[PDB]
Amino acid sequence: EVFNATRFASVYAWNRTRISNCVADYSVLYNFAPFFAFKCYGVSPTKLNDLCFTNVYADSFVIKGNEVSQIAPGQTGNIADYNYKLPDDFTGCVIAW
Amino acid sequence: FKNIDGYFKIYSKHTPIIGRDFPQGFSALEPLVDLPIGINITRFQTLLA
Amino acid sequence: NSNKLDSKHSGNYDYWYRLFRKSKLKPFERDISTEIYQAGNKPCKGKGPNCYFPLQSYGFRPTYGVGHQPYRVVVLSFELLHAPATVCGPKKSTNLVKNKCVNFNFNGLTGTGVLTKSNKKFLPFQQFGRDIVDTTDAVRDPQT
Amino acid sequence: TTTQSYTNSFTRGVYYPDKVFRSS
Ligand SMILES: *[C@@H]1O[C@H](CO)[C@@H](O)[C@H](O)[C@H]1NC(C)=O
Ligand SMILES: *[C@@H]1O[C@H](CO)[C@@H](O)[C@H](O)[C@H]1NC(C)=O
Ligand SMILES: *[C@@H]1O[C@H](CO)[C@@H](O)[C@H](O)[C@H]1NC(C)=O
Repeated sequence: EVFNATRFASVYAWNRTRISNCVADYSVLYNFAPFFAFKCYGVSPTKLNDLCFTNVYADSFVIKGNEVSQIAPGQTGNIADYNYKLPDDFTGCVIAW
Repeated sequence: FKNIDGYFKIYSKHTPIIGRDFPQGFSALEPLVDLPIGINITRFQTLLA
Repeated sequence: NSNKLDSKHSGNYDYWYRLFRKSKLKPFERDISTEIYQAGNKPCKGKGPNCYFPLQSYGFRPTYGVGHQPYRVVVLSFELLHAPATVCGPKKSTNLVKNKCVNFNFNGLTGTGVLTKSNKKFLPFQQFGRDIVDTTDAVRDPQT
Repeated sequence: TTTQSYTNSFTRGVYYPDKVFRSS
């Protein structure tokens, strides 16, 4: 439901769906879309279904190709400093399709 | 040979035995060297003369 | 903490660390390799989707947290076993006395007893010695 | 080129596990 909406809010409305009392089924995360950026920094993208979390935050954005690579810890630009800043100590994964 | 927690071991004993083949009489096996390699080993080949 | 060797202006990401290994690491085994980590299904000889580089940069850039500073950690592995020693500390060289009840600290093995020349057959690699029941019985003189 | 003949190990391959002297 969060990866198949119709009006994913852009960078000015980070549009977060908080995750609790869920099941972390990441098979959909793999088979869904051909993908273009699947960078994981703090958590492995395969050794993660064995980890249990308290809450998970997913922010759905709409940007261009350059901004897709721009979204990264410790980065500057029109989207990494003025609209949405990624923390340096961020542990998680990014999805871009 | 073995490399448990590194430490390659070579135990040796030389005897000009009857010489038919791999014999049957028991023999002890004295160590020669003990070197703590601390590397990873998986295969085994040999050089010739 | 080593802030004066692993930090510099404008950042420093020289160091590296692994998070993607095909299995758990056995003790004291190095797995240094730049083999691209493809979980996926496809071969992925190169980079890209679901087939990523196994090791990431630690990102030890100056200071961004007390729990995130550049700590230098070194581990010292001793082997306290019955084997010929190589490293010691301060040494006293009191001359050996036999046929007398003495306290001995032979090569780290401490104890009390009486010593005498024996007629055993220690092989040059044998150091400690024992008796029937697993106790230090005869220690060959490392000097003479 | 070498052969790959199979033989029985019989009783063999026992070394000294440690550097500790023993008798009887
Ligand atoms: C979104 O859902 C509809 C029906 O629920 C489905 O037909 C469509 O394929 C879905 N979108 C994607 C990208 O799978
Ligand atoms: C050593 O290599 C084998 C295969 O080459 C591998 O299975 C094992 O995990 C490695 N161990 C270490 C400590 O590198
Ligand atoms: C000094 O050490 C060497 C090393 O074996 C040996 O000659 C002996 O243990 C010592 N020399 C003496 C006590 O004169």
